[PDB]
Amino acid sequence: AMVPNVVVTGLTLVCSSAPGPLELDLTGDLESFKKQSFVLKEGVEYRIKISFRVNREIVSGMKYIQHTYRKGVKIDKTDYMVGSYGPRAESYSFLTPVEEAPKGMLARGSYSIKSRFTDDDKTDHLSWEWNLTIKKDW
Repeated sequence: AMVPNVVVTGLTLVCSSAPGPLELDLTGDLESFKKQSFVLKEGVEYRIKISFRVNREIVSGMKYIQHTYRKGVKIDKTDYMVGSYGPRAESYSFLTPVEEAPKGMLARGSYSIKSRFTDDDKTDHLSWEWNLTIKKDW
């Protein structure tokens, strides 16, 4: 502090067919997201974008982890290797591969995501929880 070396600042669902913005400001109140949700139309393509800042020194083996739950039941875990980053003025962005929202009536509904940004020292750069609601339409 009071400027940390690593600051995780945002999550964006990058989705060209979405009618509005799908952004979590991660510098604010993280708890607020648990009673909120991003709506995605079933079957649409999107990426998850993590925005973060490195301010003073090199960090190795940065890693993004998402655990997906449905009705409080864990259904999946995915780990994404972000890499080694040096300090820079401009924020960095990490994009996951393109994936598709679930599709079909049985796969619709609400999902919760537990996200974590870490490194090879297992530093908790940020941990947060957010929701996805899969719908027939926007």
